[PDB]
Amino acid sequence: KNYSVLYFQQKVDHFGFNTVKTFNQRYLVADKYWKKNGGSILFYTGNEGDIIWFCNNTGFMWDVAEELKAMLVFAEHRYYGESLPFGDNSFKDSRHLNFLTSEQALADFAELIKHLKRTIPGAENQPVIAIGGSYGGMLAAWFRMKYPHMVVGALAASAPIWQFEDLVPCGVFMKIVTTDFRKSGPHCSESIHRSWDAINRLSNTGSGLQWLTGALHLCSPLTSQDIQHLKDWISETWVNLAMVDYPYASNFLQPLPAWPIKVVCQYLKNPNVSDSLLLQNIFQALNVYYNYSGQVKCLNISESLGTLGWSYQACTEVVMPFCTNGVDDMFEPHSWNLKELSDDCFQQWGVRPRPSWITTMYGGKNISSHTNIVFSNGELDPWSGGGVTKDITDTLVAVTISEGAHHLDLRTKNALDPMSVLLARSLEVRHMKNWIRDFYDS
Amino acid sequence: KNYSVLYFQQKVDHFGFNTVKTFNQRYLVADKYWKKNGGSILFYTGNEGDIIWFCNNTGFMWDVAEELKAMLVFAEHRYYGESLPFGDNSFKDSRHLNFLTSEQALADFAELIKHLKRTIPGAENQPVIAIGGSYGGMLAAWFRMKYPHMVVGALAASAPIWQFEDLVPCGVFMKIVTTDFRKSGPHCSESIHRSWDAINRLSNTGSGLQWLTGALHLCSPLTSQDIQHLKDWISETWVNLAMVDYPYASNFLQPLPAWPIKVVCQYLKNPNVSDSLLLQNIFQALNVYYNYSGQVKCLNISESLGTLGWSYQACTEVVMPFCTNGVDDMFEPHSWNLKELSDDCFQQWGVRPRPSWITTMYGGKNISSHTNIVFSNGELDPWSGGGVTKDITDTLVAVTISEGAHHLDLRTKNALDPMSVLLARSLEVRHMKNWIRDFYDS
Ligand SMILES: *[C@@H]1O[C@H](CO)[C@@H](O[C@@H]2O[C@H](CO)[C@@H](O)[C@H](O)[C@H]2NC(C)=O)[C@H](O)[C@H]1NC(C)=O
Ligand SMILES: *[C@@H]1O[C@H](CO)[C@@H](O[C@@H]2O[C@H](CO)[C@@H](O)[C@H](O)[C@H]2NC(C)=O)[C@H](O)[C@H]1NC(C)=O
Ligand SMILES: *[C@@H]1O[C@H](CO)[C@@H](O)[C@H](O)[C@H]1NC(C)=O
Ligand SMILES: *[C@@H]1O[C@H](CO)[C@@H](O)[C@H](O)[C@H]1NC(C)=O
Ligand SMILES: *[C@@H]1O[C@H](CO)[C@@H](O)[C@H](O)[C@H]1NC(C)=O
Ligand SMILES: *[C@@H]1O[C@H](CO)[C@@H](O)[C@H](O)[C@H]1NC(C)=O
Ligand SMILES: *[C@@H]1O[C@H](CO)[C@@H](O)[C@H](O)[C@H]1NC(C)=O
Ligand SMILES: *[C@@H]1O[C@H](CO)[C@@H](O)[C@H](O)[C@H]1NC(C)=O
Ligand SMILES: *[C@@H]1O[C@H](CO)[C@@H](O)[C@H](O)[C@H]1NC(C)=O
Ligand SMILES: *[C@@H]1O[C@H](CO)[C@@H](O)[C@H](O)[C@H]1NC(C)=O
Repeated sequence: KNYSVLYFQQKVDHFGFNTVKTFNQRYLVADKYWKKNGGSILFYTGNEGDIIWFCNNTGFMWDVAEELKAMLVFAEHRYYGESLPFGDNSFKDSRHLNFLTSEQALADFAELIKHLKRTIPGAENQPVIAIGGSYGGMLAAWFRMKYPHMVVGALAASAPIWQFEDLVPCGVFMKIVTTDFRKSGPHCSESIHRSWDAINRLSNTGSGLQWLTGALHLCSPLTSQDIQHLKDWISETWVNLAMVDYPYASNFLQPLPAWPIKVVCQYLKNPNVSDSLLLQNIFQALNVYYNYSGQVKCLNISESLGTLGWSYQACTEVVMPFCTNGVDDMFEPHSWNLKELSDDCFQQWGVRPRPSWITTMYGGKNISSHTNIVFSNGELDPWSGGGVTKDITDTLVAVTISEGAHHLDLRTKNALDPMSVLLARSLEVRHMKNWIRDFYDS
Repeated sequence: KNYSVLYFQQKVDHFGFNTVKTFNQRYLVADKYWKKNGGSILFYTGNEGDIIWFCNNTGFMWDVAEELKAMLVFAEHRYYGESLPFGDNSFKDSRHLNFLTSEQALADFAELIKHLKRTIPGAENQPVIAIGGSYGGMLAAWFRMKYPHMVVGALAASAPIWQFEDLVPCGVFMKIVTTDFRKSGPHCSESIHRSWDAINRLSNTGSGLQWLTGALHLCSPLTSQDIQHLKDWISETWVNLAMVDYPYASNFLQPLPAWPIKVVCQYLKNPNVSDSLLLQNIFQALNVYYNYSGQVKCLNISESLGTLGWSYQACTEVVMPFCTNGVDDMFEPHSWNLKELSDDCFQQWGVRPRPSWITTMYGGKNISSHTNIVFSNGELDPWSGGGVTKDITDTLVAVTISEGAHHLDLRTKNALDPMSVLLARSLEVRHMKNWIRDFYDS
């Protein structure tokens, strides 16, 4: 429904006394259904984008507001949306971006909760539950781990809190992406697997380069220096699809039908095919993701401040090891190269990744002492490879959604939602209301 | 006995990527009694001074090493001893002192534990227990709260983790100091209480100012501009004595006998006294603290890098509210003035205190979710006013030492140790071995 757009003055640096500069962090408040009379606060720990986007898309929060008689708070992450510490200069240099860390964001969330309990009459002694998806989920989980005095519990939806170092294998994500295509149709993964070598052949002559350009209906003519970028963009497509493999039609990044992988896997399916015919089928598949509603005239393989911030973060703290092997996946082999990644990070930002940091700060797998965190994960979501899929304790629990892609549980109810989601969404509220009840009884 | 002096390269900034500068943090290792064969690591979270000083004085650690078959680690706090990030320049400006926070110190401790488990063969899968006294105690407790993946538990000895904001009354510390003198002899507190007004009278004339100088055997002649400093120094004496009111003779800051308050309270005791005679008795009392072994010719009321660092910290994060009222204490009234304190901090360092910070970071009183922390406190220790004196849970436990001044429990055994200490020191090991056992059985 409707909310109020609010601003709160925040220190730029919570970890140092030298800078005294402030900035306004944007946040949203939805108060209908909230009962001052023994209710609760559902706090979304904002991630890598505009807070309105997360507000507009986390349906489960609005869907569960009345039942939990809650106030909804959506807190924007510093350096995203309108919550820029140095305004336009925020991405200027390594000096200006120094304050973009997960610790600074968690510290903003504590200051903001402090402010709401102080400001809103009735809030002062109410329980607050942290909710988040993807990095927002990692943030929500870490917020209960470090600030248990601020939040009673956390719902960490598709939060890959273990996608680091040697915790999980670098192959897993792409292995799951492959599994999605294989289980979505006969000879689908096999078709994609064979496609790379076929693109490589055609990349050899200028005539083949011209043919490829037309077959794929590209905007610009392919040169031989473009071939690695072309394959990267196609790989990026299959990846995207695995995260958006929803039980119903959707318009998140692109207009897409129900079970989009099943729809693309229809164009592949025939094994007895020529390399020329195989790439025509590949196009048809690309066409469903990029042009499902006649949206484009040609496919442009080339492709902002939200990606800039994420890039900085991926270059500093959030260093997730990724690789493909062509054996456990349908992709060409690519190893995880920390050294190479480090040098590109220094070139763009003038900073170097700390690949062990997150593990030293947030604990890695060693988190048994914590309580009240429900980790939900979809079976289709490649991100589940780096998440928690089995219960750590009676209070640190895992919830799997078979037929669930990237955090389906946080979406607005559809009709097409399998039992696995509704059943999980209910287990979520079950746990949330057990945290509120336990808080009020102490 | 004997230890090894070691150094470990540490990042200057753990909370930012802009600075890449490093420094060597000093640490000590005692390995006799340590069994690679299912033992433990007793880690002292270094506080506001030289690590050797803490090593030389935390007897309980060496006394319990064999029983817990442990390696002793003494980690120096950044900006103290030889662990200076910018060497001689470390205290230069507000820019250079930016990195002196409790979070940075806790982050150094995590990096150092990581290094020992990586470096020392056998350490890798052993349990580590954080030990600390005073601020070291606050640090040890906070280290289990934030890094439970690094330490199994903590022994927080005389750690005033609640000496902030409105958590406790600003009067408490000085109320306890008063109680120590009152219970240590008839008319002792009454004598000190009356002394202030008597010093004020004599401060009026130059003849009285001269008399006072001789009666107190001062080094420099008292002027009227010195009177507030004189009273401050005498107040500082009674304070010191309450923290060092030990059951046996000691030479920590000054050569002192057993129960030094009882010894000073002998010189007061007579109520039926003149103001002139009262100040002669006050001197006799000052004489036991400053000259018990003929150490000085005169008492110098005027009085370093360890105080500088502590001053910075007390000006930034560790902002503990203090006051005297003359009703619940034996002192002249002085209110807690945050505004005044803030301006003096800006004048000396160019920084302003954040009086609510520690509470937002470490949780204040709201710490029930944490586990395995034993808070010991002495009954005489004025610092116990801001500490934990009753059990929060079965695992967050309080231990009181009647006849115990400032962290008596951490000292080397004497013979003169009351049952209350030995009984508490044993309950400490009881809990410590329950954390090691539980770790090994999982
Ligand atoms: C995107 O989808 C639409 C419709 O499927 C395509 O638009 C067609 O354009 C062709 C040639 O330019 C015309 O003959 C027709 O007007 C369109 N067909 C239909 C059925 O509407 C468009 O070319 C698609 N594919 C790509 C790669 O852009
Ligand atoms: C500190 O203690 C000693 C001993 O109690 C004092 O030294 C005395 O000095 C006086 C005068 O200067 C001499 O007559 C004697 O040599 C000392 N007496 C004894 C018993 O040794 C000293 O003055 C004390 N008090 C102060 C305030 O300094
Ligand atoms: C949010 O959705 C509303 C309508 O539901 C729309 O006006 C707006 O464009 C959306 N904003 C974002 C950032 O998605
Ligand atoms: C591929 O070819 C062979 C024989 O020509 C056949 O046995 C098999 O069923 C074929 N499959 C498809 C999907 O065409
Ligand atoms: C492709 O997309 C980018 C990104 O906005 C744009 O700047 C570029 O000019 C585009 N070219 C074509 C032919 O679509
Ligand atoms: C942390 O967990 C891991 C694997 O989950 C285990 O092997 C390890 O030894 C645990 N704890 C410590 C303190 O080393
Ligand atoms: C530590 O004690 C030893 C002897 O036990 C001594 O040589 C040294 O002066 C002491 N150092 C400190 C800093 O107290
Ligand atoms: C103080 O004086 C009175 C009478 O002169 C007496 O009752 C009381 O015991 C005295 N106490 C001391 C310690 O001199
Ligand atoms: C008093 O102590 C200080 C601190 O070291 C010193 O600088 C000063 O000159 C001293 N004066 C006397 C008379 O003791
Ligand atoms: C924190 O503890 C205090 C006093 O110890 C209590 O009144 C308070 O409401 C507690 N928790 C919250 C979340 O407000």
